[PDB]
Amino acid sequence: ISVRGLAGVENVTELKKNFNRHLHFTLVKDRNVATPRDYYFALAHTVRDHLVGRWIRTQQHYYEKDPKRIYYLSLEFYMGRTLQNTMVNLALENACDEATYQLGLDMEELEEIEEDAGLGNGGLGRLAACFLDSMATLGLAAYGYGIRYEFGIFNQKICGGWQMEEADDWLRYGNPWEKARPEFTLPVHFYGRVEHTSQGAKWVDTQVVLAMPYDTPVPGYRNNVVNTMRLWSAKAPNDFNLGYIQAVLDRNLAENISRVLYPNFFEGKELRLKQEYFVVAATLQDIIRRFKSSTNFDAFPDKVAIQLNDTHPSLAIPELMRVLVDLERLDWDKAWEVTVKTCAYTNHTVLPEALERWPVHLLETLLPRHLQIIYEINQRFLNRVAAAFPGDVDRLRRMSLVEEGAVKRINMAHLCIAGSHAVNGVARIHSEILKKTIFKDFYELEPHKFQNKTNGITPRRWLVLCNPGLAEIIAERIGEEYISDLDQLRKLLSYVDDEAFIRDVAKVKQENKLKFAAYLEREYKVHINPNSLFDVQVKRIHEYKRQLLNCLHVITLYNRIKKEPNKFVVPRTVMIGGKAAPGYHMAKMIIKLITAIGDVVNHDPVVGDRLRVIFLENYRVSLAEKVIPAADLSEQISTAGTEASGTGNMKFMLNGALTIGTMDGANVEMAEEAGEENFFIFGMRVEDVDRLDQRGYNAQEYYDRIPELRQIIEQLSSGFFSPKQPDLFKDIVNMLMHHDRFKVFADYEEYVKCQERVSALYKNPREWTRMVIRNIATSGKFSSDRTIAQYAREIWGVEPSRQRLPA
Amino acid sequence: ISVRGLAGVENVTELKKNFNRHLHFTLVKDRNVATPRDYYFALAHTVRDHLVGRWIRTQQHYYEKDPKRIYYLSLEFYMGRTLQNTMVNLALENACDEATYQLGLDMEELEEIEEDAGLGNGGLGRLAACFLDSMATLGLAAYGYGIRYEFGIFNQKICGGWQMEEADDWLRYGNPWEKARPEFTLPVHFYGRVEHTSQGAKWVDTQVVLAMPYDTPVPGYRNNVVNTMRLWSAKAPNDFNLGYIQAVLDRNLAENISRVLYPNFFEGKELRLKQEYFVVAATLQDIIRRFKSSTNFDAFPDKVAIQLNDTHPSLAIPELMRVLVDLERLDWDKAWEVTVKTCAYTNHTVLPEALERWPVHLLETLLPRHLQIIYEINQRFLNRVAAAFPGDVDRLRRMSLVEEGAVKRINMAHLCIAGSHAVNGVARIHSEILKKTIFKDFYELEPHKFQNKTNGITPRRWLVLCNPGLAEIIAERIGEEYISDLDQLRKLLSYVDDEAFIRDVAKVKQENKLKFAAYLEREYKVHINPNSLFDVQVKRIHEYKRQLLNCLHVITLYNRIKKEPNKFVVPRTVMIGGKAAPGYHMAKMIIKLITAIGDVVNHDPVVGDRLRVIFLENYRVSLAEKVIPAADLSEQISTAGTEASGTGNMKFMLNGALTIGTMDGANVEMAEEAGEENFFIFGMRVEDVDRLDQRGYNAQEYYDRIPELRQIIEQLSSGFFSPKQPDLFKDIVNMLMHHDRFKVFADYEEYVKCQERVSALYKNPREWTRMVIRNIATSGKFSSDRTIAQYAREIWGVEPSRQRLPA
Ligand SMILES: OC[C@H]1CNC[C@@H](O)[C@@H]1O
Ligand SMILES: OC[C@H]1CNC[C@@H](O)[C@@H]1O
Repeated sequence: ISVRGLAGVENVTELKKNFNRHLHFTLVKDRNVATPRDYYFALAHTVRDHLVGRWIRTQQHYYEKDPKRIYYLSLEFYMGRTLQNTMVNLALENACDEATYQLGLDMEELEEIEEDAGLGNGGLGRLAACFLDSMATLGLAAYGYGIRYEFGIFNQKICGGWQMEEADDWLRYGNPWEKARPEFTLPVHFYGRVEHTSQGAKWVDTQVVLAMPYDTPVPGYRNNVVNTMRLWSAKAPNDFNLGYIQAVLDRNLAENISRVLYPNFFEGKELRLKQEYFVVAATLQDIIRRFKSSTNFDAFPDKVAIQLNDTHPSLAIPELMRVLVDLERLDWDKAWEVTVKTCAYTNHTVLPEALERWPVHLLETLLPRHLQIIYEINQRFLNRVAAAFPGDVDRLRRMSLVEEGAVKRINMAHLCIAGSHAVNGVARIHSEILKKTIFKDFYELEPHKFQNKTNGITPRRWLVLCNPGLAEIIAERIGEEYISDLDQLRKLLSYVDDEAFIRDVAKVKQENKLKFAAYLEREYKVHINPNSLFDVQVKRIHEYKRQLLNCLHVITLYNRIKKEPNKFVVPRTVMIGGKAAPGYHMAKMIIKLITAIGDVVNHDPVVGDRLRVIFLENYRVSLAEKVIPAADLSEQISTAGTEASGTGNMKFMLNGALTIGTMDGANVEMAEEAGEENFFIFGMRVEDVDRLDQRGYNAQEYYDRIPELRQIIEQLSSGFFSPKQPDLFKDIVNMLMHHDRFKVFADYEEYVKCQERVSALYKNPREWTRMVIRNIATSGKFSSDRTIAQYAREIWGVEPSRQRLPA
Repeated sequence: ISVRGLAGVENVTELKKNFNRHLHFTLVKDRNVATPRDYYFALAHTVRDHLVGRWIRTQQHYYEKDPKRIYYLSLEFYMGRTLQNTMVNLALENACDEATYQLGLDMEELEEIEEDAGLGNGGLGRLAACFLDSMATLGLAAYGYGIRYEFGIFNQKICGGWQMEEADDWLRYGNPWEKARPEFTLPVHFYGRVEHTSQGAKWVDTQVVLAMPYDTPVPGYRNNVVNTMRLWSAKAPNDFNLGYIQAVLDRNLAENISRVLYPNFFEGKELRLKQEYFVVAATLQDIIRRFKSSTNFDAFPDKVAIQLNDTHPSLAIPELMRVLVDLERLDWDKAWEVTVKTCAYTNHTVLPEALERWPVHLLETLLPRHLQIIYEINQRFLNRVAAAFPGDVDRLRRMSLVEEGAVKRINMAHLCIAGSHAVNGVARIHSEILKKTIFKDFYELEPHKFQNKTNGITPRRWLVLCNPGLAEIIAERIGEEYISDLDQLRKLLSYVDDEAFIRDVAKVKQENKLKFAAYLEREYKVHINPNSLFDVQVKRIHEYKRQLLNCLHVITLYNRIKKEPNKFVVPRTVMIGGKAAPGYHMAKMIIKLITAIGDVVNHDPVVGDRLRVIFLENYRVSLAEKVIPAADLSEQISTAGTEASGTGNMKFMLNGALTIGTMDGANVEMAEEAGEENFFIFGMRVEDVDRLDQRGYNAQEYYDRIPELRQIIEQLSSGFFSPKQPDLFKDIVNMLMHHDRFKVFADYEEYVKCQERVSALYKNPREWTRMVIRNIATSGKFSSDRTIAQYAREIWGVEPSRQRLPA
């Protein structure tokens, strides 16, 4: 039927009978009482059965071959739905489609019933998810380790234009993909004290929390490789607190560790630290167990790589030291050599308020042995700084893992650099910034540590799965090899003047837009013109992402329409979506502003259907898979030097949207690949930002010289968008005028003018589409298969493989 | 192979391949890594598959036939293990035995891995479990409704002779028998306030807790009937408490409702009341839902029977009134007529401190509408008392549902009597006591309400399952019909002089004793002589059960041995087991005393192996199934008038033990059935107890006149059994001498002398066994099939059926 595999008579028949088996025996239902949910679950279990044989054989294969194992430690895995992805990677999609059709069911309908696994906040968690997909596809013996949160990222409800948070009870109906492994429960220790004795230190009088693993299969693309994601759940020991009733009820305290994912500004809360240690301690025991079945720890770095995703699992470094020194009785220097060689660290931001700095008094109480080890690491590290740069006393204080001040803190990023053989940023510009500024001192001491690994996205989920129409028209011309080798899309360059292809690309986009326009009316009763330019900015709500700069453009368009109503303008649907962190007042104000503009714009009779402002509620992976293929314009407009990479940008590029963006994060490499003529770049570069900070940013200057901007500010201040509460947006205006760290006004003019260029191109469908083809054609670099191949070869010391395991 | 069904070639082959299917696909295991637990789970799932077809067909059958539905409401269901019971009732035991043997596995070994479902304390909960079995066996459309406690009755550990409690984390490895039904979640309301309006009262500003059902199958004996036990689990709503993190963590508060089973003295704790209302509110919604699919509530009592097991679900009465009056808008008198006709109440004790009396101020806050309804019930009920007995002012205060005093209380038993068309005791003597004393006033007002339903036990679990050896030798002579018609055991009377049978009965007992003797050494490293008389008292530790009277006999034997060491005595193993409630100090002291006697007796060289005292740790259903078939002597020695029925007594009778007991509870009917000559009855009758209370019980009198008793007390006081802590047992001595409500000393002489009679009979194996045959032969009355047949006909108005549903 498509790129979605074969629907063989033997297979369809077999799928139908296993479906019916599961509905009967597994769900305990008859057809007369079954709901669409029961049908979803029956399909899920049928597809799951096809995984297990390969899953068992994969893990047996690693035991025999004993390859180097890669452990990817993250506190976030933003997986989304699993059903379709599993079908795609197993080549079962057409077969299941046929089998369900023959049972009289719509598969697409059943797919919508699946809950997102939302065990992440955004980019970091989605990166981990793409990475797992790519690692299985490239045949690496890799394991994702994290926490099985019982509540993922909150569901966002918009009420009166305000964000409301709702617990994401994703496990309510059960999770068919996971397998509880209560038999492999491990203990994790907290609190206690350190005893020194005849042969070394001993950590005693600890409280024990049990870590229970749950295993989820991670299938590679059509290679019969199925890797494991292991997520730990907190359980109280059976003698815990052991009137009687309270002791039993107080078990909840220990089990709170895995209850909820922390939303995205660093807050030093005890439960977060407990989560961080919990994942690290249980994971390392598992790592070591598996190594001992392979004791000379000299070979440890030959058999084990540990990748620290951000500083969240940074306690892996002193935990590994603790185990090697205190328990295995290795000498400090050998243990340290092993530790540095096995660990690598990925930095994910340059925003200072995101840097993890734990108060010493917290670590003192919770992890007293780990504090001692950290002090010792610091001492020996600073002795090395001192010898390399004698007399440089300020370097010593800058490089210290211990920050003095009001409260003493441990800098977890400094810990990670010292205890890892590799440190990488997530895009070229970001990795350069790391070496030039934030970690300049560390780079000078150990230049060899510092690398770049530009982020990527998986072409399975982010093309084949969410945009089958585009996947198919591409397959027609160049075949199917590109799915696991996205560089082949370059071959599409020879079709940029092909009138048939141009027509098809544009047709697929139109179908996508019509499909999404329908979804909006069906699920949210909101009306949109599907012939308008779909202008979309979807990502977390943050001041650095400048949803506010978008808001200023939108208002400019509205004000230009009201000034010259009978003048022609390219019609646009501007869609903005994303969650604000619960405590982030300003982000919550931006959402209210967006809806408030919509309230005015969407009901102005003069505007007509020429301009529409829609806030996309409850943005998440499943919604991303719907809007991204429908987008014409991708808004990637962070202040230059603030967005480490971005990954949403790459998803839009692959799906036929043109990009308006600053020279920030991966936008730089994206524009470099496609050619700048095929991108809408505007605004300050990093160097212009630095220049502005030196002179001093004065927002008033822009307000004074730009009349169109002045009008918008006065509209906001006077209550134009808030008639009942005239001063509603005083906080926003005040920040823009006096306290704007992200220089919204400084890029306003170039942004508005660049937007005019976008609109002019959209008037010429043929030339828009040819530029689109030029973007899709050069998106190959941004496959996570490329990213992971680079980690494997340049960091982990292993060779990827496209070789299939026997079915 | 036995009474355990056919092992057909077709069936064995099919069981083996489904076993392997489940191990592979369901457990995700290979044979090389599988533990015995995995094998247990693979067998459990294979057997479970055979239930579901019949389960679905049973429930479909009830929907079509629309019979009267029986709802059995209990806060306790003491189910034990399910695997063997399911095999037995499905006739799959020999087939699975063969199939597992051929896979190279020992089924008995796998059976021991299953955790007890310990969702009850003792007799009340086990009664509910036997009742469910019998109701399915008799083809009644019956449902067990309760709470899915995540922690059942605590595991008892004995440490230094002291009881320690350990959380019973029974769900740790999962429960293959249950099916979550998240789709049938119902809301339950707490707190709030009552508004009065134009058309009646309205309960508003409530907090909502969700009730999520879990369904467990209940198979009848070989009739293809599979009924449902539905257990509610508490879930927080998704907007609950909705900084953000705390709101999510505080969800635990609502979910604490179903966290833990309260152990067995009435404590008026809020969480217990919440549990009581939670089960009642969710259950009644389900009851009504199912009735509306059958609105004229006149027919409600024709289609619905609700059995209140004790006063724990007594809130069903005002809850049903609330729904009918406030929501369905029926007039008070019609609603009340419906309520009385649908509800029936079973009383389970005469001990005053066990009676549930809830403080008004608690109900005021938690259930304000229900309080109003209760006051109205009381008012109308007392108007009826006043008219029937004019001027009798003390009757009015005695009969009131509202008790005045320090705190105002609601008497839940008075509520149950007023709102039910039937009230029953659980044995003839108990039901007579109810009418003569505790509820005399109520019986005088409404004599027709009061009935008796003598308890019973299921012959499936308590003969076939736990004593296959005895089941088989019985089947040889009289066939298999007795399993579902236990009255047929009378036919064994014609074998009392049969030398072959006598030999077989005695052989089975010896095998049972040797089997248990081995278990003791294997699992607890304790040594016993299997040729000794197995003297066993197993049940909850309470002063009324008089484990202390047993302790006095044991010490008497020891002291008689030490006085005349070279004199011959019948060797005995005295085994005592049972849990003490966590707050019950005296019960905890009795356990310590038992172990303390063992400490002295078991290591006295002079005693030899003539006397042994063993405390049976962690008594529960699975342990009951092991010790009961091994017992020679059943100790049923409560003070006359305190044990409402007992059910352990009946289990021992069925399994070839002789009974030493008082004329209490069901002992009276047991001795009546077998003939008193075939029982060892001793001690005061109820009337002798009354006589002693009138004169005043003086323990000193017995101490003064009985030298052997004086010696024991002085041994206890001086520290004979506690050399390090001489005064350890001062509390026990003091209670016996001055504060003994249960007249231990008053029965001492007759008990010791009666025990001598037991020992004399044990010296004559042939005559012991002939008396044993006489007991087994007349145990038929005590089948729960008989009990349930009586409820069905005399209370619920339905006819039992032995007719098989199609396979
Ligand atoms: O590296 C993944 C993401 C982490 N947060 C900042 C983003 O720029 C980045 O793409
Ligand atoms: O009715 C079941 C049991 C309840 N508790 C007291 C016992 O005598 C009785 O058998």
